[PDB]
Amino acid sequence: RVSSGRDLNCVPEIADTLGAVAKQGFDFLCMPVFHPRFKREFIQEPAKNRPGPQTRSDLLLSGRDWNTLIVGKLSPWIRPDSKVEKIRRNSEAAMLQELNFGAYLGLPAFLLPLNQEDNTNLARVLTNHIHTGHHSSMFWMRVPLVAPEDLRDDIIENAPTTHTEEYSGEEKTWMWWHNFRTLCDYSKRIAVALEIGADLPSNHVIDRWLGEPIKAAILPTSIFLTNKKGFPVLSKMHQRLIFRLLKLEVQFIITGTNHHSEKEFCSYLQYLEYLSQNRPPPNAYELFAKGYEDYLQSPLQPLMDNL
Amino acid sequence: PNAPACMERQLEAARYRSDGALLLGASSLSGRCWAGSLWLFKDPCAAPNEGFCSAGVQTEAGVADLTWVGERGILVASDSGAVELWELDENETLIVSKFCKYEHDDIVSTVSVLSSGTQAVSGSKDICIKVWDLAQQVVLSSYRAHAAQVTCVAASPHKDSVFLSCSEDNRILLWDTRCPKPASQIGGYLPTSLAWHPQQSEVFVFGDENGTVSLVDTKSCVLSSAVHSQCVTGLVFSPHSVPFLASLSEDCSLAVLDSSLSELFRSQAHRDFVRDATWSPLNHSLLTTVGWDHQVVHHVVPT
Amino acid sequence: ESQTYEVFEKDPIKYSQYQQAIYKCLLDRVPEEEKDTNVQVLMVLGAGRGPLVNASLRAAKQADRRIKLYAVEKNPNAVVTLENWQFEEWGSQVTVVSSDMREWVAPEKADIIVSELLGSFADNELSPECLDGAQHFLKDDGVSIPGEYTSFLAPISSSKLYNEVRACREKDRDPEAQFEMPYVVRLHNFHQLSAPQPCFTFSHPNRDPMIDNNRYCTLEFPVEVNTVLHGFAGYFETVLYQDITLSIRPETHSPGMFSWFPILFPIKQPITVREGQTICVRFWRCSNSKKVWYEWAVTAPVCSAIHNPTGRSYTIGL
Amino acid sequence: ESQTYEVFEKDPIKYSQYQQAIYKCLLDRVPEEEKDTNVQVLMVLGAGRGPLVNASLRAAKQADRRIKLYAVEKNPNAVVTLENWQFEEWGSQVTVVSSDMREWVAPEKADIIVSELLGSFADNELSPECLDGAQHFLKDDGVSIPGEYTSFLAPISSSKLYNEVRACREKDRDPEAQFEMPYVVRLHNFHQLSAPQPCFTFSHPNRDPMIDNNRYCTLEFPVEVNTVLHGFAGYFETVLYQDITLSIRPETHSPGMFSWFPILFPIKQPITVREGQTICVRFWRCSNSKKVWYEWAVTAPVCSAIHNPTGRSYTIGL
Ligand SMILES: O=C(NCc1ccc(F)cc1)[C@@H]1c2ccccc2C(=O)N1Cc1cc2ncccc2[nH]1
Ligand SMILES: O=C(NCc1ccc(F)cc1)[C@@H]1c2ccccc2C(=O)N1Cc1cc2ncccc2[nH]1
Ligand SMILES: CSC[C@H]1O[C@@H](n2cnc3c(N)ncnc32)[C@H](O)[C@@H]1O
Ligand SMILES: CSC[C@H]1O[C@@H](n2cnc3c(N)ncnc32)[C@H](O)[C@@H]1O
Repeated sequence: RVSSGRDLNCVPEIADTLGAVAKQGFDFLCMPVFHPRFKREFIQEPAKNRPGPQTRSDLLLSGRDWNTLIVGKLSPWIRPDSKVEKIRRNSEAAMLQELNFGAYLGLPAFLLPLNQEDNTNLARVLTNHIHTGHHSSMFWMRVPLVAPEDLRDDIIENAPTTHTEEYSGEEKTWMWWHNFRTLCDYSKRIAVALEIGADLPSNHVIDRWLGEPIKAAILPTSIFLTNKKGFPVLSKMHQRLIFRLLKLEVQFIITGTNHHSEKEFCSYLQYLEYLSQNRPPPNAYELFAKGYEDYLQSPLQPLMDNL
Repeated sequence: PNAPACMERQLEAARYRSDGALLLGASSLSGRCWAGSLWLFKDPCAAPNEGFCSAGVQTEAGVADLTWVGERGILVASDSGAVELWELDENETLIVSKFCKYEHDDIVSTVSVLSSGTQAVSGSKDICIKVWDLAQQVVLSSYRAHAAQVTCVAASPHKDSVFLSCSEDNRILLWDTRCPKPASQIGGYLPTSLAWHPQQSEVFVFGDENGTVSLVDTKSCVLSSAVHSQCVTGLVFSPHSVPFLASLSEDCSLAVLDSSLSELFRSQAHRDFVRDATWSPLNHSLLTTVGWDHQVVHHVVPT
Repeated sequence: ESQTYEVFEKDPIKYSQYQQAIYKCLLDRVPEEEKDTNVQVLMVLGAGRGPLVNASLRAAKQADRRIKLYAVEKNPNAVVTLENWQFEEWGSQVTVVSSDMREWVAPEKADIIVSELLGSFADNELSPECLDGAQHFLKDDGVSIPGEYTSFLAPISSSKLYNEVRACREKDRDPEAQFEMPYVVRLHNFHQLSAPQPCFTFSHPNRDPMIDNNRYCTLEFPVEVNTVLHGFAGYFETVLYQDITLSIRPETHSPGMFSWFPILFPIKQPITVREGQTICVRFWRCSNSKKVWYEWAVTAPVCSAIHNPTGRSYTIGL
Repeated sequence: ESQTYEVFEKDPIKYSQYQQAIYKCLLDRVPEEEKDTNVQVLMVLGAGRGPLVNASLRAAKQADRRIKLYAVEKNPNAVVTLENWQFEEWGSQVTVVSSDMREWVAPEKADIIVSELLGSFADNELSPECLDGAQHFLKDDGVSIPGEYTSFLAPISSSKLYNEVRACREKDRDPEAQFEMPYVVRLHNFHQLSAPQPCFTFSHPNRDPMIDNNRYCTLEFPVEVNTVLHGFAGYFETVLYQDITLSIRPETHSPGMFSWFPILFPIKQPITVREGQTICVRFWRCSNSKKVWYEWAVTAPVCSAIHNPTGRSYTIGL
């Protein structure tokens, strides 16, 4: 009933990894195109002239598998907005390389992070890629509900967490998104992969994301509680959020290791399915309207026109 | 030699133990299979030939970082999110997996063993730092103190509760698990490597992304020098009474510095990234480096 | 993209012809007494995901001759495939080069260069320019496969295809740009008004001083019916080696091969043609330091406008 | 055209500065005891109709030093002027070269290279690329005039100029292309919202390995008034030799000089700015093998779209 994917940052064998992911009921797999730790030089010798293949072969999967089942990920070392000019220039070249390889493979989507305020050069490189060649590949911007700095543990002695209600400051991750997509001039290829945290923010911070192009909702395994049976579940706060997200018809991505070790990994997905079945069924309106969501039509003119 | 047929191109780590047996970790960061392996060399000069090894084993995933657990044990920082523990057998020919706990939600990038030897601390790209017990094989504590990927963690040589950590959030945290709030932030460019001073409990050095090597006292005023042109990958002190600091980088060079961070030695031997350095315990003037060019170079340091 | 190379590789007739062409050239260049003394230096110029390299290996094995392969490829995404293959299968016999053939400084001259840079109109992928710039690292007695290729044109009448081109009008460009650019199309609902005639020919290696790839060709097509000319179907033939050829010209079409579809050069306005009248078309191949393009004009029975002047509507990037 | 060179030559302040710059460099490079032993090799790179050559002759005469001139010029129409002048006036001391400086194989290395390849935004005529490609035939201790140049930006509010750009909409292109390209304009009805700040700098000869002319600059402009930002005025300064400079930056403007007008980088949509707020602009200099262009974006107090991505609306031809 629900469309689900699996996020991994470790794939030792691409064929084997998919099989495991598919057996657990997932529809697609978010994974790297180059090894996350395989940092590459493009200017300075001798490392720029590094021999051998730069990544895996496209032949390891079928064209159809790449097209439907794989979602690309930008490498974590790639930081286009670095203060160091060398790292900037390298990350630029690397970002293009990875994006170009994504297009080559014909991936349906590709994940890029929004994990800081300034993503201007990131936007500039992505916009350049979008306006080069032809592709229908989507770009999912990984953006958290709550910034990492704002959900860190209060365990630094000489750096306490902000215990002040900052209305605008708690909405900061939306402003990261807003600026990025404004720079990119509202490209229809750029959408949101909204990362859900352990502690949900205030209601206004969530309402912020109403009317935004949310295509994915990333759920870490860490946010799952455990019931009496000893299987993963979510809070009533998160339940209401998933129920809201199911109306938007987003694709749920599971990320992180199995903290519920005693159980299978399908259990997480089975819970989302459980929620999917257990929702208020569509009324006469929602049943009939199903299909016309945000579909623009010209106002009828029965006087001027003959219906 | 009762081991894998071929080791991986990118050599990630190299460590000497008491007697002088060279430990090697390696990852395949390219090609069909992205796995890792562990190797032992009772003959350091034979490296990195697989036909002349004491021990060798193939791991499930890549090896991001390792270090010696005394004599027998080897603790691994895996890409899988697991921190793996392997133990040499009594003959020291095989390497059997002691434990492998998937607790991190992302690549485990750095690991370090604390003073006691029954405990270790790991840092991961999931922005977490975890304290382990190697006996009970469980996580004692879990700390989300940083706001970005944890780059390096380094245990205090002589204090069990104390360790350093650095991250891409531009923070160097000095820890002490005895405190309610254990972390303490020391006051431009992101820190990439940490190294405690072997003879001074309050002194440590850190390398940054811009290539600068810095000298920091805990109490206080800092000294620094522009050693490399690119990011500093690691810092290792010599076993001398008056230690020499070996610095490695992504500029494909090695530099040995004095106490005042003045350049003594220079080596442009590697053609790829220099990943680790380990001083020979037998001969204190010998230093072994490993890199992604698949070289295991042995340097004669003028001392 | 990957799946563009995939569909090229799915044409076994083409590569069997390349295999046979190389097989024959190896036997001609190396005698029986020099079987194991002489190692021929082959260079695949534009290796892609390596269908030719494989064919070059098969060719050498069926001939029983020694070869040293270079696999030059500019597309870095394809070079990933080559290097993975090279590590796993080929080995050190194949040296994968990640470079432009016009730039690459060769450490050795070639006995044979092999290429697959031909489109539907032969030279529409700038095969002349690329092989001219790779010519320097061919031995003075060296061979090119293909050694020659020719493009053909034929006048067609298709009110369907004319109406199809018309519909390719886009915002923010010339209202008639769509008529001044060729299209790859499986021609179905159309009428070929006259028999195809050769347009442009290229020989490799080129030995004419001041190698000029610019051209101007006048063709006269006898029409024996009344009709409405809407454009010109384009085809091509290529000589790989000697008698080993590939062709999409309908009358000499290679049987089974489905790699190249016909090309279509439209005209802005349809032209009436009476029975007995001759359609006279003029084709230019033009270039500067940055681009190559075609211009064309009908001069009989009535004049058309010159299509695509200065490559305003269509250029091929160098 | 002829009358474009004519109006450049009608600026005596500029060439007197070039004359003085060369005069000083000759005295520094040649001592008094080596007056008639040492003949300095000068090379005017982009000679036009020869205003610099004349200035180089005047400079050598007032310095009383020997020079050997080359006059490199790619424009063949201008080379006609040079050669007529050279035959009638200059003689064999000046060797007129009809070539691109990036291509020309020099038969001798230069002690000084002199150039006039600067526009309103300094590097908007690709002076970096040209002088980089001419760098090889400079002596290891050789000088370039100019030796350095810097571009400056300043935020402006002009509802007139915004409305003027708006009106440059043309058929058959992007409806907002006019906002994604700079304009040379004598700014009159406008308000400079903040003081100019340096954007891009270039040094010749360039001694940084992997000479990269791509750039990315972030500028923060403190605004002390309420206003409506409509674009960014561009200026430039250049160091010819030592203390001899040319400048169109309002605060350091060379008096009398009227060769270069200011440049204007518009924005699609006007941006409100309150007193106390900072205007933050981002400027990129981008390139490939064929083109160079600028991209730009406002990031504070609100974000604009990135203007001219991939040089879609505006490129500078290499
Ligand atoms: O004509 C073409 N192929 C015909 C075809 C057959 C079956 C099918 F299902 C789809 C298309 C291709 C092509 C496809 C699509 C869009 C454009 C083209 C085109 O210029 N081609 C010619 C071509 C093939 C080729 N191979 C190697 C090197 C250079 C090459 N140039
Ligand atoms: O700014 C400009 N001149 C200002 C001006 C002054 C008086 C007048 F009656 C008309 C124009 C010219 C110019 C004119 C017309 C259209 C465009 C431009 C332009 O890019 N310029 C800058 C410029 C001058 C120059 N000289 C040499 C080499 C490179 C140069 N680049
Ligand atoms: C098999 S389709 C033609 C192939 O030749 C490659 N190619 C085209 N021109 C060049 C060139 N100048 N140098 C190297 N490879 C080229 C293309 O990238 C493609 O893989
Ligand atoms: C005086 S305006 C600049 C002059 O330099 C010339 N020029 C610009 N670029 C080059 C080049 N690469 N080689 C030679 N002349 C050039 C132009 O044709 C013009 O006459």
